Amino acid sequence: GSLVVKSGQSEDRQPVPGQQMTLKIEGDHGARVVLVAVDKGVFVLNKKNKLTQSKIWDVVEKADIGCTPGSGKDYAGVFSDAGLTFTSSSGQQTAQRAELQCPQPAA
Amino acid sequence: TSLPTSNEYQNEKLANELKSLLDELNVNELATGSLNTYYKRTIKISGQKAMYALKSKDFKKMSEAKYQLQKIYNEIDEALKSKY
Repeated sequence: GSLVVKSGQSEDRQPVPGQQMTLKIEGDHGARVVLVAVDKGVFVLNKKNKLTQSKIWDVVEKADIGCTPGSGKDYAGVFSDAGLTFTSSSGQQTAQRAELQCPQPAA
Repeated sequence: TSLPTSNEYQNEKLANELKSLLDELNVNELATGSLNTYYKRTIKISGQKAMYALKSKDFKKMSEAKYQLQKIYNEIDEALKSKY
């Protein structure tokens, strides 16, 4: 989607403590949004373990079943490294895989 | 009689504007009593600014406190309409 949070007011920069201001929220139709407003001095003390969208895609990429940036030793190695299985009626089929994780590089 | 000279009518006009808001200050200071603590904080700070400005007759303070007390009055009126 595309959730954006911005100021509703266009003037009165640095408002007074306790002042009413308008929070403007643009986002996808039908979505439910959760909020929290934190002093930044908490984050100056401890900014670890903050969740973000980039870490979400990082967790998904760590859950990927493909292990190689393409190609392969043969047609079977192409599918097996990509994360696919193939089996034909003539007999040609992919290599057997019994491990969930990717093989580790020599490094 | 001789008509009022220059600034005397202008300063009286500013004092009449400030006197009008102070008549309903006790109503407005009351009206924040059923509202949030921000309004009650703001009006009692803004109230003395108007009260001193009228009796001191300083032009600078009477100008500022007029528009300051008008601003919190608009906030109270919008509060009372939104609170229902």
